[PDB]
Amino acid sequence: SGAIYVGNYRVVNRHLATHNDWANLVWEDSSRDLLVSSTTAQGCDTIARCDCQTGVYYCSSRRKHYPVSFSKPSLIFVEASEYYPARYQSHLMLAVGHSEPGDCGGILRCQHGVVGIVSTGGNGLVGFADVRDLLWLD
Ligand SMILES: NC(=O)[C@H]1CCCN(C(=O)[C@H]2SCCc3sccc32)C1
Ligand SMILES: [Zn+2]
Repeated sequence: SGAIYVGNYRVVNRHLATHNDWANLVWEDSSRDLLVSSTTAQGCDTIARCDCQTGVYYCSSRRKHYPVSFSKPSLIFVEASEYYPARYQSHLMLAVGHSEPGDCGGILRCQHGVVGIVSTGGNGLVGFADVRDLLWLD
């Protein structure tokens, strides 16, 4: 679990969005596994606007942060799950690092701010949904 809080927006994994997220919907994209809802309170986070390919992510299944080198956002095949059919997920970045189901929502950050959130993984890989191109979040 986890979310980004920036301005009057809350960014979450679309597959973990709540009834309240959907009732306050701003934008969603199944191909990216992202949903953004509106909030009444002002956020705590800053979004990176950069081309970093290294950073640090939070891994809830280890209660720890890990450094990672990650690929540029791209179209990657993701196997079927209970949440989605087999499909290509866009704007996804892969890295070698531990992840297991429950770690989705963990934040990836570089020196500039928040880069994205955990969205996929398995077998020593971790995938992050990029948010740096969503300029309107600011
Ligand atoms: N973006 C998606 O389509 C997700 C939806 C939830 C399931 N999923 C995962 O990758 C899970 S099952 C494999 C082990 C791990 S490790 C962190 C997540 C997962 C794909
Ligand atoms: Zn950066």
